[PDB]
Amino acid sequence: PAYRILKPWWDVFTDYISIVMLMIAVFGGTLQVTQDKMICLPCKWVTKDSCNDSTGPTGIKYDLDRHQYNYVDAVCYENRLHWFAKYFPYLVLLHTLIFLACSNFWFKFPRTSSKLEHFVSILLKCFDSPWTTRALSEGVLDKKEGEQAKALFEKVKKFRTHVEEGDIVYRLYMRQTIIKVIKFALIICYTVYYVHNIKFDVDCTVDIESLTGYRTYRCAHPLATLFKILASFYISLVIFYGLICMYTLWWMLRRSLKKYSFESIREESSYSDIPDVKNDFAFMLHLIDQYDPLYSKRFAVFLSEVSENKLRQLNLNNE
Amino acid sequence: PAYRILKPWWDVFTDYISIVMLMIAVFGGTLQVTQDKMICLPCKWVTKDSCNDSTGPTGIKYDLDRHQYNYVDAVCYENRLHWFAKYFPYLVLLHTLIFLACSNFWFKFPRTSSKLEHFVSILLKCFDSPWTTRALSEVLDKKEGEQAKALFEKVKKFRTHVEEGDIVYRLYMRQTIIKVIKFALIICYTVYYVHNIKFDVDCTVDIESLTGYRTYRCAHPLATLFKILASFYISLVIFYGLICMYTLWWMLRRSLKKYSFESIREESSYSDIPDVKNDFAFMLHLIDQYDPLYSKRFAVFLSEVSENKLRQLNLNNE
Amino acid sequence: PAYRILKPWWDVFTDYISIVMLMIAVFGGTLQVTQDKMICLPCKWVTKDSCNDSGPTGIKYDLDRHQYNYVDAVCYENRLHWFAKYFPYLVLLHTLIFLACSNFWFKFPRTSSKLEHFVSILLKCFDSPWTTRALSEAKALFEKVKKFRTHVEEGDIVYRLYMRQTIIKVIKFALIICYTVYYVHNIKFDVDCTVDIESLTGYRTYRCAHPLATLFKILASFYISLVIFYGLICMYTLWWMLRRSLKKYSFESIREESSYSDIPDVKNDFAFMLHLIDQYDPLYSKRFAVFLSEVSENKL
Amino acid sequence: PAYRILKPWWDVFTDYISIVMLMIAVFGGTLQVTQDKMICLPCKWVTKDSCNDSGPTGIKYDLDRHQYNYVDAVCYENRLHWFAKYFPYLVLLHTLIFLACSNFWFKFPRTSSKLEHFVSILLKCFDSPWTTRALSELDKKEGEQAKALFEKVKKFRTHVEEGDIVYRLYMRQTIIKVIKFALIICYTVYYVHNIKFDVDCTVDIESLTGYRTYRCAHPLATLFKILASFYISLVIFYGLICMYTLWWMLRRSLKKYSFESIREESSYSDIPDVKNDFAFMLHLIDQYDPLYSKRFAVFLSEVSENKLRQLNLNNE
Amino acid sequence: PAYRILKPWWDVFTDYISIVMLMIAVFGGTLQVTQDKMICLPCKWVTKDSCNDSGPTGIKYDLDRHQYNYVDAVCYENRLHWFAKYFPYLVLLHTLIFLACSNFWFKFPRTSSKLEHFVSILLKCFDSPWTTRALSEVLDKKEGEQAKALFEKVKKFRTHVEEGDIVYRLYMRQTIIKVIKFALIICYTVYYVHNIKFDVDCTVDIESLTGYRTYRCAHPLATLFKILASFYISLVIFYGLICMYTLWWMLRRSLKKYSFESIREESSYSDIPDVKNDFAFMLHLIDQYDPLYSKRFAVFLSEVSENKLRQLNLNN
Amino acid sequence: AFRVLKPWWDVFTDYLSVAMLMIGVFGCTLQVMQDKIICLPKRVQTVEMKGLKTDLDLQQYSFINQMCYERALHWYAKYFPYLVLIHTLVFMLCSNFWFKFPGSSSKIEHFISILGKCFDSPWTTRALSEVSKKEGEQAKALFEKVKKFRLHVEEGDILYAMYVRQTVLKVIKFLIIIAYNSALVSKVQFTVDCNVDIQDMTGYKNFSCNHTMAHLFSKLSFCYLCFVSIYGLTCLYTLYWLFYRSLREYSFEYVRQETGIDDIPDVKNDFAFMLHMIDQYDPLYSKRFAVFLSEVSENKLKQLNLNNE
Ligand SMILES: CCCCCCCC/C=C/CCCCCCCC(=O)OC[C@H](COP(=O)(O)OCCN)OC(=O)CCCCCCC/C=C/CCCCCCCC
Ligand SMILES: CCCCCCCC/C=C\CCCCCCCC(=O)OC[C@H](COP(=O)(O)OCCN)OC(=O)CCCCCCC/C=C/CCCCCCCC
Ligand SMILES: CCCCCCCC/C=C\CCCCCCCC(=O)OC[C@H](COP(=O)(O)OCCN)OC(=O)CCCCCCC/C=C/CCCCCCCC
Repeated sequence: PAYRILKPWWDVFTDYISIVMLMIAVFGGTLQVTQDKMICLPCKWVTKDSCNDSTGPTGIKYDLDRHQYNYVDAVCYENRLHWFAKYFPYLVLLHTLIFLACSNFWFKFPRTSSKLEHFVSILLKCFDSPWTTRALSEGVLDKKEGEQAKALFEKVKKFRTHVEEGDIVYRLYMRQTIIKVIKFALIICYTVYYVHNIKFDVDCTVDIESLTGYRTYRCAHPLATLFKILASFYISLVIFYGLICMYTLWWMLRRSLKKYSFESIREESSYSDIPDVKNDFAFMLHLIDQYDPLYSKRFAVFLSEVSENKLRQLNLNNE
Repeated sequence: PAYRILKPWWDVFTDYISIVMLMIAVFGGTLQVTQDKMICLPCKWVTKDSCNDSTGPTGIKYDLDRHQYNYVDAVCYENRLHWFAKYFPYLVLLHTLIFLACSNFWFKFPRTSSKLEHFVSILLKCFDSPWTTRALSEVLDKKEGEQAKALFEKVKKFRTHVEEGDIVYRLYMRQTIIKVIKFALIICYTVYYVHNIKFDVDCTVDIESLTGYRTYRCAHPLATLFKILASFYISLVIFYGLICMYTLWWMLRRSLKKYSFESIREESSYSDIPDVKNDFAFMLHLIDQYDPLYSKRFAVFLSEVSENKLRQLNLNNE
Repeated sequence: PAYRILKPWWDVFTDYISIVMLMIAVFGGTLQVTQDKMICLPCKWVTKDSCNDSGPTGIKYDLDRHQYNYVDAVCYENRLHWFAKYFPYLVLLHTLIFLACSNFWFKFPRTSSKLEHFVSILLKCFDSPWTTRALSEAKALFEKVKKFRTHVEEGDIVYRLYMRQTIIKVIKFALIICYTVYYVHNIKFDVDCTVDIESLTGYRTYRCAHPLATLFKILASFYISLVIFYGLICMYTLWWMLRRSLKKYSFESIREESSYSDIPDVKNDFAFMLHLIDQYDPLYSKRFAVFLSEVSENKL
Repeated sequence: PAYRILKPWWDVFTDYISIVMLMIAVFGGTLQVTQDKMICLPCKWVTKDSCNDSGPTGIKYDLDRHQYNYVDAVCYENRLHWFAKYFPYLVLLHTLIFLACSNFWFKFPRTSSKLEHFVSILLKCFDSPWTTRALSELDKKEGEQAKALFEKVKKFRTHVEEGDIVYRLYMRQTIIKVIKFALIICYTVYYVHNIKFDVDCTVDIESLTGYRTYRCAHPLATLFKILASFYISLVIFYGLICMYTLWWMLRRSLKKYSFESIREESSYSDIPDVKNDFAFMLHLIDQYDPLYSKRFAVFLSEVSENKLRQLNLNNE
Repeated sequence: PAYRILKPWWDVFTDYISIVMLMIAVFGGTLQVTQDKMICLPCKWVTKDSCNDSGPTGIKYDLDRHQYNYVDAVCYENRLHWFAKYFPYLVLLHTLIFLACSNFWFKFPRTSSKLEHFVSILLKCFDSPWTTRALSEVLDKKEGEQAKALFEKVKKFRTHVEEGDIVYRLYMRQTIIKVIKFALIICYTVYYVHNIKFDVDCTVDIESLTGYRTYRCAHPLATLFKILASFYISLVIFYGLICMYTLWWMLRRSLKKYSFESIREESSYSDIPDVKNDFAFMLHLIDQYDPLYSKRFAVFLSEVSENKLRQLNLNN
Repeated sequence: AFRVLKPWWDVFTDYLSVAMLMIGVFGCTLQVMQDKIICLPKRVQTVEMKGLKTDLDLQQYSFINQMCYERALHWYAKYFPYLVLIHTLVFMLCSNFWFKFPGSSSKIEHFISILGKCFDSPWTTRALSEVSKKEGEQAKALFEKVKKFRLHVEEGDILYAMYVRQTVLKVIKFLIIIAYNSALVSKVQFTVDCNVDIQDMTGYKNFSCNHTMAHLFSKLSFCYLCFVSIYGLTCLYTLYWLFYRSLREYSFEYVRQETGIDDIPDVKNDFAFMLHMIDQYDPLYSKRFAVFLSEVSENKLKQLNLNNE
């Protein structure tokens, strides 16, 4: 909704990457429920628990029913197929759900959500307020608009007193970033390590000779190359997500987001009384700067006592 | 919503082509997921690992189980069928998603999305301003004059804010360049590999120990369908190429970072409208491509002569 | 949409015919994707590459299930007529091109801007209170109307695009009817395939049954009927755009009925869309006449 | 939407019936797509080109699975009745024709324009506070809106009485619906008994299979019979609604509406007896809610206009 | 929509119950369409049209796959009970009829107009700025005109709706139908739920085509179609109980007579009369939802509040 | 406003319930699959091995499959997702159980309305400035409103006890779910020894079967068990926070420590409980609403209004 201003380009990038990754997870999952199997053919000659591989050609007669073949397929699919090939889409879905929860935890946690909705509401309604344009242009003002202006000044002052005390939003954003980057590291490590176990040809030895007659079978996993390219695409997407995450971490740690200097806005306008806002307020103002500096520029006019003095004088003239 | 003013005919055409390409991508993907298979029959008589192709007739007894047939199909589909015939719809889906991302990165990047939204709001406010009619005529209420003065100041502030730097023009140029080179690569490799989607495939996978036959002849039933889904797709890309190429020419035939109000300042009495530049010039050129009337009635808010006229009219009403 | 009035009865009727054509195209497409196949059986006995047919006991063929599937696929690819295989895709393409022709008059930004300007000023005249006073017997609105008249009488691009769209929509109808009528008899239930897979199957000629042929028959016939309707509508549309000149509109009846007789004869694109207005409902045109006469402007 | 005011109980009843028949058409078409096969077994002993019907061991037919599929397809095409194969498609086509005939009232541009104008003026008369103030027997904006609204009503009344296109269109729609109901009931009642579970097919494919006559079971035949009975019941209800609608049109002249009770109740006793199309849309209004016509009728009497102009003169 | 006010807790409870029943109906219909069949195996030893049941090796029945399919289809058609076959369609039809009974109140044009007008004036009175001042006991020209128009519209609407009770009669009929259908549903479903058996002994006399007389069949979805049915029955019981309570709520008190003694005694406006009929019924429905709406509306119908409103309008 | 009265544990339990519902729906779609269990008879009649011919048709194999699915597979392995759906539906219904009560909803709405209108009151900032005109009349009216709230809410204790009842219901339901799921999670096995007596139909009596989705159902059951365990830990912390401090007694002495006026009393019952709710949400709301409780503060406001008039 109105939280788009609080989502910089990295957050939008991770939001879209997570959406595409969830699409990958859904596609792999429905293929795994639908058409995941292992066509297994027994090895007629065996040598030390291994296939021997030793006038027209004629087909090999295995004397197996269709249902014995299905039993062999199910047994070898359960036992000798690697766990990564079986549970890749569900692992991807779990990872993407945790990524989305980490990216949207501060929106749902009440202690940070209250501050965030307050900031978004008063900042947007300050942005569309007319007295902001009136003051930045430097008459007669409507009664309703004057009441809105004085109420917005008082609300901005009370919110500034309410928010600057703590740094809960900054700490939560920080922790979300480290959690996302360490999970990216773990995901890339284990996925790259286990991605080579998705193979087309799987040799299974499941000891079902009492039910079938053969012990070793040579199975073909049809969705092995498709799962391999899906896993490679997932690894590439996680790599992009992680690079964006380390960029966000470097942006957070390079400067001090707990300290805002309004020297750009205050020197540009005649108002040299705008204070250097600190803490959580400075953090979300830095986020808004990552979205658009105009919102911060038009909001800074509500933090100066000169502007409220002029507003009070004009309102006393109107009253 | 209100972004339709910033989409010229080429952008709308490319959006519709991308939608059609996505439709055929999901169609081919559904086919490839659900009925993509390969009917492989062994060649009973062979010569040097090749199919020799040599009283009512009786069927050839291959003595193969159904599961041996399934294994032969799976192996010769994995090993011998070309990768293009197997992953063409996924490639089309990936290319369509990349094209859509390139088209909508203009609106999704916050730095240019904020400027685009500000320009849309300012332009629509100037479009619906009653004073513009009077500005195009050559009495107003107190509310009308007050909002006209406020939107005049807003236009001045926006001009100061956006004209300083070109981020919208640079991103649009980069998106057009990326779309053009993507079209070039797509056309090249698709045209090169479209001849491998064949119905008949001779497969030789060496599974004699599991089946008994060396070489097999395989029918790929969807291949012909994929052919009519491939060449058609190529044609779409060709259109998506040429249109994009035209867009590139539109970004190079003239400097879009210098908008001239010469026609308006000659037609209208206001000769003091400045030659706006940079991102303001680029979005004004885009709006000119959409509808010249928006720019025509927006040009009266960039002149101080109209500001003096509005001030005198407001004082006359007062 | 916003142009709820610029679309006359032929436009909306053809739009609904296009919608029904599109849904039968989609139904046929899923029909061909999901269960479309053909069951092929060889002739065991032979007499010059045929079958002779010299209690009853079933005929053994010594064919595997996969040999039957191979025969099905090969005969479907080779000896089934391409119309019976790609009829729904052809219908879908034809309806997509029809919808593109119908909506290109809406999507082109120059024509879209002109149509939206006329629609906006027409609606704000329709809800204006002063037209009722004028008919019983807004100055900025009148100046806007005059400026729009000067803007829109410069060219007739909208009428030219409508004319071109009508010509494409009638010649495409002619081609569709010709080719579909000529090839609708190739959708047969029973076909004969002679594909020469004797080295893989042992048989040369097969009789195949196409289970979805008859449906693909009647749908095609159904499709033809719909196309005929479309063409007939388009036919009269051509008459509507050839009997009278739409680039010149006469306000004679309204200016004779109204007290003001100074309404000029409208020309060009303005005349064309006012003709569309008169086709939809004469009230809008009668009402927009009094926002054009300079005598009523002097009274305003 | 805005046309909900013009649709009486018969129209909304027919709309819900039609959407229900669309639901059963979609279900029948989906099942005809997915499981409309039949299982055909050859008759081992043929007697006069028929079936003789003359521990236990199974009968061996020496037929492959593909010969069975070929027999199934051939007998499904040839010896299954066309009703049992195309019942859902016919039901869909009939329901689409019903929908088109019911909604062609709202799509024909002349009648659609008249109906939209009528709805707009009725709704803005509903929103007008002066309409309630006059019936109870001055604000500037209220006076402007009022004067515009009475002039609007006079203009509409002069416009719409010219031709009864909408009433004739409704007559034609009801006649089309009732005759199509008659034809549907006739042919469906005749042909519903042809949907049988057990059929005998004789298709002469002895050259390819070896058997002449086959006994086939159609698994969807009983479900299709249930769906056909449901469709017949729905069409019977729709037809009875159409009989009542036609009797409503033929009971009294809908091109002649008298405000006699309305003007007798109210102080204004000069509300004219309107006729033709305006009378028709006002009769539909009375079918939906008599309050709409009750509050709209004050805009037609000359005494109400006289007192409106007197109050405007007092205000001005 | 706008009619959320008119739905009490029992109505929304039955709405959720009907949604859940529709969900299980869709699930059962999907299972029935996709994988409802029976696996029938012939009984080699037959005794009085029954199975004798007199290393190990399998029994060779000498039946093709298509003979097995024919046997399955014939014993599914002839010997499996109709309840097991058509339970999802029955629950779908019952849920549709219950939803139709619930929404026929909203769709019938006369009662739809009455409910819509009542809800519109109640929502504009609930959000009327004059109500806060009246409860707290000068006036803006626009606000004063709106308050005067609202008071006159409330008065004339009360006179319009007090004449007859059609909303209460429809609600009574709908509750009676919903409890009668609940009784019938419970009776027949309880009687026929025991026929859903997993093991069915079929005897269809297709010995001429198959070679066996009696077959034993497994109906795979029977047990599921058992428990779902039980679940369905449970839901119906809840539905019926709720409806029964609503029926009792109709009968313990006269719903066509409403007394404002809970408001006129507390407020200074003790001149409020007792409204009757449909107006009383919708006001009781509001009291079931929220008494605040009726309390804030109650000031707009007494004449002392009208006198004080006219005094405030004169003071401006 | 019903979001504000929801602490972090309630939103966490709601999201866990949503995830559990998703797991149940996925399990049901898993149960949609036709091929469920695959059975083979036991003791059937460079070393080269040969297959064992069971002499069974495809229909006999299907009959064996369905017989062993009905009479050998555990009921948990067949009806786990339906139980998950039922349990998550009951969990979701009882999540807002203290929300949906009529009197509870009325007092919650009154509290949030009073607190929100107090939050945009200028005189709250005026009194904060004093501690550290027309709006005076509005503050006097809001003081009478606070007194009306005290008379309307504090006489009852429905909210705290009902919340305790809902939390106890959640805790006991978590205990029962964990108990029977831990007891029956071992029944979801791959290999099942089916011993149906269909010897007169198929010729065999003992069968060995595999449940094809036994591994996936075991993973789903373990994921559901982990979700229920997290839900139970959250509800146990909720019970600990509910019972370790008496929510029938809110000591305003923490406000008294930094704010000089000592007249504000220690609220009891429902007022204290809902103030603890708002303290868990944002303690600034309570520390600001404290100044509207005193009577000498009202007297000072009356003095200011008398000076103004
Ligand atoms: C982790 C979350 C995952 C969410 C899962 C969603 C629900 C999953 C449950 C599915 C519900 C019912 C569908 C079951 C159908 C099973 C039929 C089946 O298995 O039959 C076996 C048989 C094997 O197929 P072959 O032709 O060998 O295919 C090999 C491919 N070369 O399949 C069939 O006969 C038909 C298969 C039915 C397919 C149904 C699913 C298809 C899904 C469509 C995919 C959408 C693609 C999107 C775009 C693709 C990229 C451009
Ligand atoms: C341009 C269209 C683009 C959209 C196309 C999307 C493709 C469909 C996506 C779903 C994939 C699932 C398809 C699985 C096919 C393979 C499974 C298989 O082997 O099926 C065997 C078997 C073949 O024989 P039967 O149909 O019994 O033949 C009886 C002769 N009358 O087929 C089936 O059982 C059906 C398979 C699943 C079908 C599900 C999809 C069908 C969609 C129905 C379309 C119409 C819906 C509404 C009807 C409108 C009213 C007329
Ligand atoms: C009120 C009535 C409404 C009726 C609407 C019904 C909608 C569906 C109608 C179309 C039917 C299509 C028939 C498809 C048959 C295709 C061939 C066939 O028999 O498929 C069997 C094959 C066996 O599974 P495999 O994946 O092979 O398992 C082993 C490998 N893992 O697949 C199936 O099980 C059925 C195939 C798809 C049919 C079902 C499609 C829609 C299913 C909807 C799921 C509903 C779940 C609801 C979730 C919540 C429940 C509380």
